[PDB]
Amino acid sequence: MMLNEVTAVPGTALPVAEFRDHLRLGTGFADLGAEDAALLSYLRAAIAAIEGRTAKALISRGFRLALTAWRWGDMQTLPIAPVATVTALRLVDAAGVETPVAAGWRLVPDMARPRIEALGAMLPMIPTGGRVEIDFTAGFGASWSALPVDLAQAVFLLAAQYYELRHDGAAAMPFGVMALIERWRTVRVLGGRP
Amino acid sequence: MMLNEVTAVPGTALPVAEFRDHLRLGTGFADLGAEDAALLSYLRAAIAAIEGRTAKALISRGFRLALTAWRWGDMQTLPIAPVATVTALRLVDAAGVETPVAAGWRLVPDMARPRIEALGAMLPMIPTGGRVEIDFTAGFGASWSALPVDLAQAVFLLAAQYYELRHDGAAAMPFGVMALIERWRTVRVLGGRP
Amino acid sequence: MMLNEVTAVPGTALPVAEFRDHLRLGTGFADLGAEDAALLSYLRAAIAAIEGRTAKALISRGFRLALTAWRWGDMQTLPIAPVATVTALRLVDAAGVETPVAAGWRLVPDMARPRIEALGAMLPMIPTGGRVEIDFTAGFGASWSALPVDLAQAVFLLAAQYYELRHDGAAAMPFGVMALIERWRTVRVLGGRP
Amino acid sequence: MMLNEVTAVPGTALPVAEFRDHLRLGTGFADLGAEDAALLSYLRAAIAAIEGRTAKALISRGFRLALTAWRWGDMQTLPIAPVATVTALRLVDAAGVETPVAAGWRLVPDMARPRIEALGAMLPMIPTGGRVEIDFTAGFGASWSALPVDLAQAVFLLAAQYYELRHDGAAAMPFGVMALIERWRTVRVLGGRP
Amino acid sequence: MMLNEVTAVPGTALPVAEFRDHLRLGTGFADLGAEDAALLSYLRAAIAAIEGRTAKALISRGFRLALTAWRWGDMQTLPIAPVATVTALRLVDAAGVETPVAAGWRLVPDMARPRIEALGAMLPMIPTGGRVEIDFTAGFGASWSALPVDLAQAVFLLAAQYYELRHDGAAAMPFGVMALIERWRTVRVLGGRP
Amino acid sequence: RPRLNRLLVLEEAVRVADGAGGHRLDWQAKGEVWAEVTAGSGSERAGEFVTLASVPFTIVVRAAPVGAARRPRPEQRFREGARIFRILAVAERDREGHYLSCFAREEVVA
Amino acid sequence: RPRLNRLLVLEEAVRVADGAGGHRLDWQAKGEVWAEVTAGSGSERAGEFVTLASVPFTIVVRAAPVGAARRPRPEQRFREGARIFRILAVAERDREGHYLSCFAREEVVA
Repeated sequence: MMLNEVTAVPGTALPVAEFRDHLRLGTGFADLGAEDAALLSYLRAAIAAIEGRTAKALISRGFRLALTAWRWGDMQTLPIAPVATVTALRLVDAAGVETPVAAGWRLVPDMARPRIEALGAMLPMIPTGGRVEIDFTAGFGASWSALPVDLAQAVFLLAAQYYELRHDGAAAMPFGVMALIERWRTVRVLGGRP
Repeated sequence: MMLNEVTAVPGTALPVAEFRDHLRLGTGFADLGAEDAALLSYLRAAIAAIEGRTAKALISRGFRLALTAWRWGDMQTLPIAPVATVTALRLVDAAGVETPVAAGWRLVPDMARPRIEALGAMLPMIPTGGRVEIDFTAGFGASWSALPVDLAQAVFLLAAQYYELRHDGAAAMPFGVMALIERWRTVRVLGGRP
Repeated sequence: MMLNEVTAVPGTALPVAEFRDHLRLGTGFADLGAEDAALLSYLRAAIAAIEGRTAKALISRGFRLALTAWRWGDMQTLPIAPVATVTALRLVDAAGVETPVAAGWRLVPDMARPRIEALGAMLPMIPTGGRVEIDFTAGFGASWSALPVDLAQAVFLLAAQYYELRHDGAAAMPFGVMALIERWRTVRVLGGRP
Repeated sequence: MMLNEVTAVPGTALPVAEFRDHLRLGTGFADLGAEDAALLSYLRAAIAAIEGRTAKALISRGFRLALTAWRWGDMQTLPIAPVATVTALRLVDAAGVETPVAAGWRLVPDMARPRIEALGAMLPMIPTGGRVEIDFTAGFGASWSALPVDLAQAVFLLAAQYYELRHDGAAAMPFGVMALIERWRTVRVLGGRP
Repeated sequence: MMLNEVTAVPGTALPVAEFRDHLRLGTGFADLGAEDAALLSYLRAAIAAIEGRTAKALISRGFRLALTAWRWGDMQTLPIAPVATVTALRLVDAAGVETPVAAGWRLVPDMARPRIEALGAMLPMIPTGGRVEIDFTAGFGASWSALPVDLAQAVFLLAAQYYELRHDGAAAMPFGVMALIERWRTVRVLGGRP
Repeated sequence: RPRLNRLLVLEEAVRVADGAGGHRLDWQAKGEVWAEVTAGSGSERAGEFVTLASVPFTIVVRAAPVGAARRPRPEQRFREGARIFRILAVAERDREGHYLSCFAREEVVA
Repeated sequence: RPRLNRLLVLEEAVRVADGAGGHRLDWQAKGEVWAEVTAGSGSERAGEFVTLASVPFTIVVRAAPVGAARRPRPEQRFREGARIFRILAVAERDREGHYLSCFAREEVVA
C-alpha cells in the first residue's frame, strides 16, 4: 500500500491571492511586502497538515492505491475520504501484464468510509505477487471555492500561523485550528482483526 | 450517505452590511468597501463552523443526500436538522435510469429528529448497486432575518473573532459563542445497533 | 414538532428607548452615539438567549406547535412555559383537510408545566399521517412593562454585555445574568419513558 | 397555579428619594432629577430579584392565585409568604359562572407557612374543568417604612450594585446581599409525595 | 405564628449622636458631613441584621405572638430571646370574642430559652379556629445604654460598614462582627419531633 | 472601583466683567458632590513671595454629560470647609465612564 | 486587546492657501471612528495668556494602510461633540498591526 499521489496540486489552484487577504486585508500595515511564492509554500504546508490529521484531500488530486492483499473479503475501505469515480482498478501481475478490470465492483462514495464493496461476495482476486492497483480521484472540488468553508478557514488559521512565526515558539481559541478539524477527522474504534 | 449541497448561499443573503455595524469599522468614510471582500469570507467561515457543531443549516440552501442502504428499516433520519418540503427521493438504478418516486413516504418535521418515515411500513426498495439520492431544502429561512437571533448572534460573536485575530493566538462570557450554540446541538445517547 | 413562531416581535414592542437608558443614563459620556437599530439587534439576541435557557417567551408572541403523535395518553405538556388561550387545535390529515376541534380539551395554564389535559381520558386522536397542530399565544404580556422585572434585568444585563464587547473576550456578580435566570429555568428530573 | 399580580406597586411607594441618598449622587444641584427615571428601574429590578430568592413580597400589592386542583386534601400552602386577609376564593366553573364562596375556609398566618387550611375537613370542591382563583393581598406593609429594615437594606445593597455596574462584570462582606436574604428564604426539605 | 412587632423603635432611642462619634471621633477628616437621617437608616439596618442572626431584640420593643396550635403540651419557647413581663395572653376565638386569661401560666425568663411553661400540665387550650395570641415586651432595656456593650459594638462595627461602602464590594478581624455575635446566637441541636 | 467618602462643596464663580476686560470672580457655591481624595507626593513650592505648600490630590467623583451641572469643569474649585481644592483638569477615569479623575493642589501659604 | 466604546468624529481640515503662504483651515468633518480613550496624568499648562488645562488621552483606533481615509494622520483632530482632541502622533500600537495609538490633549481654556 504505497498510496503516492499521481499529480500534485498545480499551485495555481491554491488561493494565494485570497490568502494575502486573510493575512492583511482591511486592517494592517498596507498590503505590505510578502514573498508571494513563500505564501504558496505555507499553504501547501498547512493543507498537508490538515490532509494528514483529517485524512481528507481538499483539492481533488489524483491518487494511486497499489496494495497487495485485500484486507476484508470484499469491503476495502479507501483511506483518503472524500472520493469520486475510480479512474481504473487495473490489476498487474508479478511480471507486469497490467490487465484492467471494468466490472465486478461498485464504488460506494461516502465522507465517512469510502469503499469498493464488490458485487455479491467476489472481489477481484490478486495474482500471486502481482499487486492490485487502484487509481482514484479523491477530494472535494477542483477549485478552492468548492470546499467546506470551515475546513478552508482551518487552513487559513494554520497557514497564517506558519507565516506569522517561523521557529517553534510558544504563544485556546474557541473555534481554533483544532476545533474546526475535529468534525472532519476519522472516528475509528477498531483495533481488532476485522 | 454523502450529503453535499446543490447550491451554496448567494452571499447577498449574508448580512455583510450589518456585520460591519457589529465590528465597529467606521460610519461615514468615503471608502467604506475595502473590507467587503473579506467580511463575508469570515461570515461564511463562522456559519460553516456553527453548521457543523450544531448540525443546523441557517440559510435554507438546497441539499442532496445521496445514500445507498437505509440506516433503519423505515425511518431514515436526515443529518441537516431544520427541514421543510423534501423535494425528490429520485431512486437511481444500478447505472443510469433515475426514476423519481412518490413512493408513499412522508416527512416528519422536527428540529431534533427530521425523519423521512415511510407509511407503507417499508421505504421504497433500493436497486442493488444503486444509490437513493434525496433532494431537500433544509434551513431556518431564506433571508437572514428569519433566523433565531441567538444563533445569529453566535455567528457575530465568532466571525468577529476571526476578524480580530488572524492566526491561532490564545486569548468566559456568560452566554458566549459556546453557550448560545448548545441549545442547538444534537443531544444523542445511542451508540447501539438500532 | 417543529414549533416555529407564527409572527415575531414587531420591534416597536422592545424597550430600545429604555435600553439606551440602561446603557448610559445618569452616568456616562453623554447620551453618546449608539446605532439605534444596532441596539435593537442586541436586545433580540439577549432575549433569544434567555428564551432558550428559561424556555419562556417574554413578549407574548404567537406560536404554532405541529407535532405528530401525542406523547402521553392525555397530558401534552407545552414547552414554551407562560401560556394563555389556545388559538386553535386544528387537526390536519395526511392530505390537508384541516378539520379543527373546538371541545374535548381544556388548557390548564401554569408557569411550571402548561398542559392540554383533555377531558376524561380521550384526547383528540391523530389521523394517520395527518399531524395534529396547536396554535397558541405564549408569554407574559404584550408590552415590555408586563414582565417580571428581575427577568427584564437579566435581558439588560446581557444585552449590554453584547453591546460593551463584541468578540468572545474574557472578563461572578451576586445576582448576575445567571442568578436571575435560575428561578425561571425548567427543573426537570425525568429521563424515563413517561 | 399561575400566581399573577392584580396590581403592581405604585412606584411612588418606592423610596427613590432615599435610594438617591444611598448612592451618593449629589446634594444641592439644580438638576437633581436626571436619574429618577432609572433609579426606580433598578429598585424594581432588585426587589423582584429578592422577591424570588426569598419568596416574599415586600410592598403588599394584591395577588391572584388561579389554580385548578388542590395540592393536598385540605391545606393549600400559598407561595407568596407574608400574607394577611385573603379576600376571595371565588370558585369559577367549567366556563363562565364565578361564584365567590365563604365556604368555611380559614387563613393561618405565618411567614413560613401561609396556609389556607379548611375547617370542614375539605376545602370547597372544584368543578371539573374549572379553576379556583384566590385573591389575596400579601406583603409586609403598604409603604416602605413597614418593612424589616435588613431586607430593605438588601435591596439597597443590590440596587446600588446594578446602578454601579451595567453589564455582568465580575468584582465577601460579613452581612452582604446574600447573608441578609438568608433569614427570609424558605427552608424546605420535602421532595416527597405529601 | 406571625410575630409582627406592635411598635417599632422611636428612632430617638438609637444612638445617632454616638454613632457619629464611632464613625469619626478623635481621628478623622473633621466631624465632616453625614446625612444625619441616613446614619439612622444604617443603624436600623445593622440592628435588624443582628436581631436576625442572634434572635435578640436589643431595644425592648413590644411584640405580638399570634400562633394557632401549641407546639408542646405546656412549654412554648418564645423566639425573641431576652424577654420580660407578658403584656397579655388574650385568646381570640374563630369569630373574635377575644377573651383574655390572667392566670394558669408563669413566664420563666431566660436569655437561652424563654418559655410560657404553664402551671402543672394544663396550658390554655385553643378555640378551634380561634388563634391564641401572646403580647410581650422583649429586649434588654429601653435606652441604648442598657445593652451588653459587646453586642452594641457589633452594631457599630456593622453599621459603619454599611456606611463606609455602599454596594456589595469585597475587602478576618479577631473580634469582628461575627465573633461578637456568636455568644448571642441560639445554639440548637433539635431537628426532631419534640 | 473608588470608595467615595468625602463631601466636597463644588463651587463655580460667576464672571462679572469689569470695564477693562477682566472678569471679577465671586465663587458662589454649587451643589455638593461625594468624592475620594487620594494624595500625591507633596512638597512646598515657590510662589510669588509666598512659600506655598502643595500636594497633588487626585480627586475622583462620578460622571455626567459635559452639559450638566454635576461635571466639575476646570473653571471650578472644590472646597471642604476652608480647604480649597483647585481643579487642574478632569479626565474620565473609568473605562465605562462612571468616574472622573480631577486634579487638585491645596496650596496653603504655610 | 482594546475595548472600543467611544464614537469620535474624525475631522480633517482642507488647506485653502492665502496670499502670504499660510493656509486657512476649515476643519470639515470626515467619517466617524470607534475608539477607546485612556486618560493620562493631567495638569493645567501655561498657554499664551490662557491657563490651559491638558490631559494626555492616548486614543486607540483600528488601523489601515497609510494611503487610506481611515488612518488618523497627525494633521487631523478628533471631536466628540465639542471636545476637540488634537492628534500628536499615530504609532501602530498592536504587534500584528490591528490597532493604532493616537496621542491627544483636550486643551480646555479653564
